Amino acid sequence: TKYAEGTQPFTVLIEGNIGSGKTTYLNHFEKYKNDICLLTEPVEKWRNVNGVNLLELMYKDPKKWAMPFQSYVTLTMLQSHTAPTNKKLKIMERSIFSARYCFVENMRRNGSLEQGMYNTLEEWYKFIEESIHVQADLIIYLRTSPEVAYERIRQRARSEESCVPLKYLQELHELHEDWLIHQCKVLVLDAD
Amino acid sequence: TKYAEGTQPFTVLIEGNIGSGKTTYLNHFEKYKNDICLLTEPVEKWRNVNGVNLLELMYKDPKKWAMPFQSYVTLTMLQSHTAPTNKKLKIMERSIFSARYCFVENMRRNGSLEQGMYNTLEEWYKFIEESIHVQADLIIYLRTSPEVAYERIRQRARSEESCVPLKYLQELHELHEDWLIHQRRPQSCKVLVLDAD
Repeated sequence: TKYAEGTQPFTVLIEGNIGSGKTTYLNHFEKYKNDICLLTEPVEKWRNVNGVNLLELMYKDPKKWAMPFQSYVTLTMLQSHTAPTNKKLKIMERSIFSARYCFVENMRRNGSLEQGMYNTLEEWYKFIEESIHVQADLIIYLRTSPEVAYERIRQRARSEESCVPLKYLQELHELHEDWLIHQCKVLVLDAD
Repeated sequence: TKYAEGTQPFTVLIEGNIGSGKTTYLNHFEKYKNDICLLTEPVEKWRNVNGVNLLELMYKDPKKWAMPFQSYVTLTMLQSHTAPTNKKLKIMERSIFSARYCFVENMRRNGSLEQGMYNTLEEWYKFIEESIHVQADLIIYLRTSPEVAYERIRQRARSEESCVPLKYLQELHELHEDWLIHQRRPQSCKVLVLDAD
């Protein structure tokens, strides 16, 4: 009855903080393209929504753009979670779950999302749950300490997500921990 | 393959401008409750989103709340469009289509929705189209002139849409007309026009 239900192979979700080495980790699977459906985070979609860079606007003016940005993230995630494939294995960077439990909940906490906007997103999440199939068979948590994550971010000659405070990575770290450690199967890796 | 696909009976959508007499029209069908699934516009949901009145915030500060508001409307409409029922006939006040083609498009035009937010809603609409079955068998257009509607609005008790200016009702009228008469928009399903004078 749910959309995409029974159309998806064994699926693995790569979860981790900003700067936990997810892009790096996923580069290793690229030789296996032909047997593995391999979906990196759709940052490029977020940067170019018919010309508008949602990601930037979100980092620039969070109180105006958090709602639209997260709405869109959620869409692009669903678009991945549901994309048809012939391959026997599917691997995604992040998921609708990280969006809901980490990033959105964090924007609510530090006050960038007003309660009214948050609730709108949350009613959607509830409705998505009932109407779309999001296949999820195993999560690989690339665990790290906020401090180690900060390093990388700044090492990387880089761009958007680039300009985040440590307190923010701390807050995100804790949310990932609440979701992944303190309570499908979770495989924790030390990415230090 | 789409959600709710083949779970829905013959569906009628009541479209019309603000103040076109939809609420009045739909009161006539209330004696038939037992045979007819009857879904009025979920304004009460929009007024109480865990305490927050999106509808008000939207009319007070459109540039901040248009995006969240419409996103929510779209959700509630889908909730109606897909709600299970045993009845042989389903009747909705407005639809996801009026939301997309009239109200959202109008908020883009008068600049309350930024291009960026508009685009987000639009990408959703496209994805909704592909994944969630929206049953629609006949639309009943309660057609009126902006002036008659503006007047009907003025006679009623106050809150919310009351201070919608006539120019706004004009803009909305034309968008409904484009959609349901001039048929400038991608819709299938017969249209039955009624003179709501």
